[PDB]
Amino acid sequence: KKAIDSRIPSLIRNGVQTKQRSIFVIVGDRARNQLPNLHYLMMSADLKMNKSVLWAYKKKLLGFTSHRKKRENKIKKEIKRGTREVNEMDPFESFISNQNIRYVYYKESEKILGNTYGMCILQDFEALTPNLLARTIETVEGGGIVVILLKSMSSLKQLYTMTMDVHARYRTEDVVARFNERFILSLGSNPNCLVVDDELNVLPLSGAKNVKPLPPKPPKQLELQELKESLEDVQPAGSLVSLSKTVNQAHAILSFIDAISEKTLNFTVALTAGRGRGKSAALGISIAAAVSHGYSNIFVTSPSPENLKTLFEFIFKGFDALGYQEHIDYDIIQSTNPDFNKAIVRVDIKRDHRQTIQYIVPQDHQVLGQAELVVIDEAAAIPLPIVKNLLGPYLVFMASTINGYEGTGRSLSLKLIQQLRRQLREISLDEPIRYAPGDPIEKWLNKLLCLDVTLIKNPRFATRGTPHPSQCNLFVVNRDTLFSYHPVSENFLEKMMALYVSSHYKNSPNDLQLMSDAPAHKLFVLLPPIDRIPDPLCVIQIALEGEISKESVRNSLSRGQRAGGDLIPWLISQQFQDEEFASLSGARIVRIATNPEYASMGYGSRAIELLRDYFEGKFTDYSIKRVTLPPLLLKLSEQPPHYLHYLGVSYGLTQSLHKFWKNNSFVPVYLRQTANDLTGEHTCVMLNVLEGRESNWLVEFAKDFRKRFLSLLSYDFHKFTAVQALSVIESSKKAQDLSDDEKHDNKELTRTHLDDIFSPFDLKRLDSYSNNLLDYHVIGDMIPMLALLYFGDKMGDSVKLSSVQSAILLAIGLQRKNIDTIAKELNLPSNQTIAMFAKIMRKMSQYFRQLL
Amino acid sequence: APMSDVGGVLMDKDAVYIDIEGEKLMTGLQSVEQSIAEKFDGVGLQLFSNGTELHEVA
RNA sequence: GAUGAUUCAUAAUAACUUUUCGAAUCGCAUGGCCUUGUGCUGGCGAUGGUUCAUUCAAAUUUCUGCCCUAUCAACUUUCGAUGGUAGGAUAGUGGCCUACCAUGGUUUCAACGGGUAACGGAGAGGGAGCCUGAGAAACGGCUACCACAUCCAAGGAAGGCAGCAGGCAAUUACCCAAUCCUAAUUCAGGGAGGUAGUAUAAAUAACGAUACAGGGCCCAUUCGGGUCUUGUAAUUGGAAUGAGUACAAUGUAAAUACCUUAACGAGGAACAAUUGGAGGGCAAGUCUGGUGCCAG
RNA sequence: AUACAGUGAAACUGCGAAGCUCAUUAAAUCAGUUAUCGUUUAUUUGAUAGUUACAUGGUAUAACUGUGGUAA
Repeated sequence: KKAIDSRIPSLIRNGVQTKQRSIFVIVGDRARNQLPNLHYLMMSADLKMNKSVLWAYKKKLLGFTSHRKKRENKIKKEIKRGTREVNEMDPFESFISNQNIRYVYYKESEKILGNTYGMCILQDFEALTPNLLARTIETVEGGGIVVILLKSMSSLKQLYTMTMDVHARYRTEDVVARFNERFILSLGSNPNCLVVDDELNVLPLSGAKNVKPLPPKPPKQLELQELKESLEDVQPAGSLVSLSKTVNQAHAILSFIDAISEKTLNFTVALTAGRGRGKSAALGISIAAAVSHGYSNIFVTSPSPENLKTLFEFIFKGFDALGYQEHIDYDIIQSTNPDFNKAIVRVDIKRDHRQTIQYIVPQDHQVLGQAELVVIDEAAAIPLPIVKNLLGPYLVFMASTINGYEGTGRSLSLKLIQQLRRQLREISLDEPIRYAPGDPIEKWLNKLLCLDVTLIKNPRFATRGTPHPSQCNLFVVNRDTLFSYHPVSENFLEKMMALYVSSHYKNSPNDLQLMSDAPAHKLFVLLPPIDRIPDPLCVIQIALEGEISKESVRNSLSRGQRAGGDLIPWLISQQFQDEEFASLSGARIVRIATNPEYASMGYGSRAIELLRDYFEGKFTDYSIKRVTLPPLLLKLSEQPPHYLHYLGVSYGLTQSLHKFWKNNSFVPVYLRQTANDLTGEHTCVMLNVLEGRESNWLVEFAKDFRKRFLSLLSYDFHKFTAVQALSVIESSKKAQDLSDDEKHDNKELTRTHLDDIFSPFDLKRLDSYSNNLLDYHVIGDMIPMLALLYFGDKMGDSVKLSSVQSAILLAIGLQRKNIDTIAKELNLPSNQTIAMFAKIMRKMSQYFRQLL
Repeated sequence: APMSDVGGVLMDKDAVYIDIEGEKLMTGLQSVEQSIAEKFDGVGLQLFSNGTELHEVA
């Protein structure tokens, strides 16, 4: 009978009383045997806590199987053999048998997102990845407990080196694993994290060193019980508000009820919240409210109907609160499509009058003309153009997640709000429904993953003015220092991820791992001129891809697992099959981030320019001790650059970014026909060659791409505007201007070639329409060929046209659009478009006569 | 059974009684005195190669 | 040649066959010869193999074998009923089945039908099909269905318990020894099998001595009469032994038990059986009724 | 024991696996008997086959070694 140190129970009771979470870091091979004893302490503290337990593991369970029959057979064989007594079970076996444990692979964390668990266990520390820490921690219940089992022997040395000195980091014999070495030191900062051994003795590395038992026993509940009591008589509000779990969540329903009561069809209500705050519960309750109110045609849209299972489930609960009864008052229709996995698509309601809730794909906005209410769940995942089409003359409910799932950058939500500034009503849910507000672990998880980091406007720049681009200087960021928690580093780290998240469309939690452990990635920051923590203005992430990475890949195959991939060499290889490009050493700019407020001031363009100079050599050990910290930033001259053959960028093709890269002397090489589902935008790879190195192969790629883009413009790129397509054509043509060599040149059309493509009968048609003796529809056959030669440059110098006319001729020929369609895009009358075109082919008819 | 010991855990008053080179590290870890946050205070980083060590952010 | 009887046994000829079989196997011993080569020639067994007979069985099969019955007189051809010929199936005979052909077969000598103290033959969740073996349409296995029902990460997997034994509650523990049964077998096994577990005759006493007392009893509605060694609610002495306390052997596969048998074991022999009935009597006691001191 | 040679897990071969509960049936159950020249028959018993070889192949794999999937 060994007494536990009083800290372990007191933390558990304090968390239960305050409804706060707690972490326990168990180190030892017998770590599993303590888990039953810890769980007994939770249920003893309060019997109302959820008894379901979440077990997470990578591949194998620690010494047991989750199959009931396999164990009892093993137990029965052991009893029969005489190794074990007939009735003797150890506590660990009894723990697993009686309680409800959910065994989940690390890969399949999407499944556990919805369910609530009282306790979470993470089996393996080495395989911990940021999404798996955000996802699993959120699935515990308030007063619940998270346990990480640091059983791996190598980790124990990593623990030892940290405790003896914070400076030196243990390093085994290319993955450096700073995040996991970064994962440990934050646990010490947390007040509610306690690190323990297999004998239940407290290791002093924990932050929970001075935990004392709180006296026996919240304001938010008081503000909630009074609200529910006041509204009991007011149906349907009373029954529906009763389903509310928090003060803010109830207010969101009331505001939704107000919008439902106002009956204004030009009203948009925006709900913004973090994950787990109860948005889908709020929406489902309100849909029940509108359905009780009298709305007939209720519409629901989301990227997939599967995500709506929570939203529909709470509709039926709100239905239950309102007296709605299945198979009498309403009917449920499930999908017949195997892809949707029997997801609920439509609910038909029959009392009073026939009312319908139905799911519609975001693309199919045409059916919404009869819509009285559309609820857009997870609007962050839908492309911006599509949601714009979904904003019709009807009541709109919009829910967007901030730092939940993939979601979107915060600024993107702000840009959407700026567009709405149609009457706009904004609602925010800040109170979580799962636990007590201000829980240390959520703040701990946010600081570790930097999910809650926010960009801040700095007065200092305003007082001194925006730095002129030439004054700023790019500096290399040492990654070892950045991920070390020295308090200056974190504020420096946060400012980077603040710029990281805001700029680009979509950013996953696992990204914070990627730049940390992977060696090929390097961080560059366009710091302001030196004259306090330096505040970034532009940050660039590079990935070294090419022959340099082969040595790491060969090491990666040696261990038996291949890490990552060289996307550009594979992308260029599959399309064109050039062996040499794979051999060429190159760099990919994974992401370039600039402050949205300071956009268009040229900070991003200069950083690329200075980046280009550094790898060109125009400016010509910081590793930590391996079982005093080196500088946080390193100047360009201080570190030699690696020999590179090209600079590559991969991005969704949009007009703004394409011009940005176009102005930076990059040349496009490939464009994906299949638009990305999340953005509806086509990925483009666009390449730049450095001076002093061969450039012929870029030119050859660019020429093939133009013939690529011209022909494929009809298949799937018809959606692109004619002006956008021209810019892609012209940017590739800049590549020809890069090459002063005349070895490769276009060929003029011959008379023999002309006779084959067009018969003399056609040339009579070409002449007559110029004389106006024909209708336009007759010459329709000619147009696609005419576009191919002109943009293929077969006619040559003789025939030239304006940018507007190139857009017109490009489009009918290759976008394939009708003339009246061109009138709208170019903001020209249809008659003028026809008149301008008639002049275009008059030049061409004159040209063919000249050659003849 | 609250009062009785179930499994290996016995609870009385506010105290709980339970029956129960790597070893060298654990004992060394147990004997650590300073908290991490206290060790955290002492450490300075260099923001630049020749810059002064900045300890706490203002 | 054989039987009562054969196209039976057997032999021969001409062909046929998804033409069979006619030791490329194992243990122990190393003898007799010589032509010294490990040359020739070899002893006892095991496991295999064709056919016949024998044996263990099996399947059809002849004739006989105690109920009342007509208030059960026709039954059978009713998807063969009686028989013939040819074929299919079959270890085989055979309407067992199939094609043609004849209208037959039992019955008042009781056909057919009914009742019965005719306990005086079937399945393994329910129907269908199939597989092995000398022997099964297998309490084995497989497939499709019809339902039951278990688990799961809900992607699938698996079951015959839809059992058994009980109540309106301990079926368990020890063995193949005894008689038998199956096997690469003396030796191994058998919940076959065996062993154990949970109304009848005795005892509670038998025998002496002393002391002290005059009363004991029978019969009689009546009055009374008849008769003699009686009472102890007294003291006292030495013997016998059973239940129990149990050392052993025997017993038995072992063990329990039985039989036998050392030591101890009784005066309140307290080592303390019950059941029912009939009468009393007692207070400074209690209640009730009356004609003292009574009556209930 | 210089093929091995005692014992011997596993695996391949060989042999054998053939009490209960419901219903009920008049010589169709069963008992006695006859025949099988109309028949199958493991096993027991006795008989019975003169019609590269100083020893052929994997046209062969288990057990076994090692690599993995799966909640199982």
